[PDB]
Amino acid sequence: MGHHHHHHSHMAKPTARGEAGSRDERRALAMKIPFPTDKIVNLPVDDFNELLARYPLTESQLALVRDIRRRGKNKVAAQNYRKRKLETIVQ
Repeated sequence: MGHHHHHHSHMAKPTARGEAGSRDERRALAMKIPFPTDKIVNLPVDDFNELLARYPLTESQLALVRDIRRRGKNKVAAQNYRKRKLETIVQ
């Protein structure tokens, strides 16, 4: 009976990338964000609000964008950090 000799062709596509390997980058491509994480941080609240409304994002995606905005901004907050002290009782 039909001992049919099967055939398969071989292909090869080169994934030419140039990334630094940042944390938020993996967040974006996983939750499928159509705009860069750095832009989310560096843009002001005005442009940021429109940036969200312009792109087809879910409530979960928007939730991520709101966090990433803060994650990158926290690096600037490290310089703009409000210094204080809680009156600690020593022995």
